[PDB]
Amino acid sequence: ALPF
Amino acid sequence: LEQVHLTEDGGVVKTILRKGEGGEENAPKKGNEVTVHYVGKLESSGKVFDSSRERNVPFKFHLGQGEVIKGWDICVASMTKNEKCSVRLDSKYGYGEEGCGESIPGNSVLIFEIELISFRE
Amino acid sequence: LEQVHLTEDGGVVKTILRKGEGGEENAPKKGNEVTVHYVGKLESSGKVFDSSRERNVPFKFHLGQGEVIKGWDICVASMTKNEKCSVRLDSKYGYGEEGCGESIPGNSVLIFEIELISFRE
Repeated sequence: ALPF
Repeated sequence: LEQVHLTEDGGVVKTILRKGEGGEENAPKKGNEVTVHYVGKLESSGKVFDSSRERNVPFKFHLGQGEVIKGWDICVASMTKNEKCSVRLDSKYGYGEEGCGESIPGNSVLIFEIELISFRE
Repeated sequence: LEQVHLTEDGGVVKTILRKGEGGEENAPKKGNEVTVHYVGKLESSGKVFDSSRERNVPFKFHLGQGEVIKGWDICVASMTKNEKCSVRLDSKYGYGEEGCGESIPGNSVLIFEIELISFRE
C-alpha cells in the first residue's frame, strides 16, 4: 500500500 | 529503447534509461533491503503523486515482501545496481479497482521512474 | 492508561502499552531511520489489514519524511526506544476520504499497535  | 515485459499480461513494462552494473553481485535478491529513488505519476493526467526526490531522501524497502505495490516488487527484482528505468504498471499491479488516497483513482495506470541505488542483505 | 492526544483535533491518540527507555539518546529525531513492528486493523471491524509481524520482517522508514501515512510520522516521533503503543488514527491521518485498495474503506478509523525497536541516523 506504498507509495501513494 | 527496448521495452521489457516483466509479466505476460503486459501489465508491468520496463524501459531501461541507464544500464546498471553487470555481474550477479549487482542484482538484488528476495528479502534484501533495496534503496531507490522514484517518481510516480498517473498515465492519464500525467500528474505526479509521489517522489522520493522531492524530499531528497532515498527510499528503502525489503524486496519481495509486500511492503510496496506488486509492480515495484516485480520491477525492482529485475534491476541491477545503478540502473535507472521507467516502468508502466497496469492497475492490477498498482492500486487496483479502488485506487488509494486522494491522488490515485480506481483503475489507474501508473508510470514510475525508478533508480536502484544500492542494496544489502 | 493515559491517552496522549498528539494532535489538537483528537485525530492521533496514542496509548502507551509498554513504556520505552528514557534519555535523549533514546528518542528518534526527524530524518532518522526507524525500525518498527506494527499491526494495523480497522477500528470498526477489528479486521487486520497489514502487519509487519506477519512476514516477521521489521519495517523501516525515515521519520518525518512523508514515506508513510501521516499518523505514523506523528506517532513514531513521540515514541522512545522499546516503546509499544496502540494509536487511533482518524481517516485524516490515514487514507482519508477515499481509503486505499480492497481492505481500507473511505473514512476509516485505523488502530495500529506499533513497537519502536531501534533507530539510527
